[PDB]
Amino acid sequence: AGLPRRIIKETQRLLAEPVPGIKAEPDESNARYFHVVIAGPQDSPFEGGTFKLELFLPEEYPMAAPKVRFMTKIYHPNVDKLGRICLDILKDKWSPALQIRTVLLSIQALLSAPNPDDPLANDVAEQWKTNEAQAIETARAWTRLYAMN
Amino acid sequence: GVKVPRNFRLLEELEEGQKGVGDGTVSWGLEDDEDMTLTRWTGMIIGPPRTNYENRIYSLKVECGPKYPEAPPSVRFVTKINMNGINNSSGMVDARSIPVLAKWQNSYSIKVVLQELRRLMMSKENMKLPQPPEGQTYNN
Repeated sequence: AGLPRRIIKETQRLLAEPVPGIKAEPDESNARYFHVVIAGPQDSPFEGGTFKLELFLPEEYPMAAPKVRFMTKIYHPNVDKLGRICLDILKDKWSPALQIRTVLLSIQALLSAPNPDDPLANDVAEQWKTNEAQAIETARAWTRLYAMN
Repeated sequence: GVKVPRNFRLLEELEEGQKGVGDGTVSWGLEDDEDMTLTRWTGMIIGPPRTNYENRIYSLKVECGPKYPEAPPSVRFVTKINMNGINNSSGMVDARSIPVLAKWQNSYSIKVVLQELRRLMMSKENMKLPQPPEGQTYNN
């Protein structure tokens, strides 16, 4: 009557063996909805910050990709103004062989290595390409403003 | 019964709004493109032909609260309109007087609300109401 074994499995392993630097907790009403916090990675301009993300497992998971979005404002060429994440495995390259944990790891890695070279990078990419020092400082400024509480 | 959480539903509605639907006589989008809460939307309704609303663009504010879409959004006209169910001094849409809101289902959406209001503009009780001057808006 309930969730597929795979979802029970992934949920329970997430709470038993969390990814370092990532907290992931179930929603109180929806068993497919998770509230995630990702620590800014070591040596990134997001370091010291904590970033809220939400994750949803749609009906067709794992045939369908999990849905993920930042809910904390972040200055990054691959995360847009509404928190949407450009990550190939959330669209093009999703497959049932991948799992939730792979996604969270990929997102952490994206914060550690932003990609302003991506064709679909937002308008922040130009700044990252041409004045990387300033862009990194702006990312730190936004970490101070939005990601410290 | 798998419910899609509010924010992911609203992202779906954002994408549909950008793609547009039907003949484009209703449209919707975020009021502030930096609003991560996805709460405040702009609605547009083209007044339907052969009514006193015809050839007028109606702008609306649609607010999707914390319980959307289990609960209906709040809707107010910005453009002044005389129409049953719309407070004629403030533009507020009275949910109890508009069937899509009064009988809200979680399958409904901002699109559906705007389409319903446009359909109701063609109702016998509305289509001949004399209107305020074109382009006038409510305060606040």
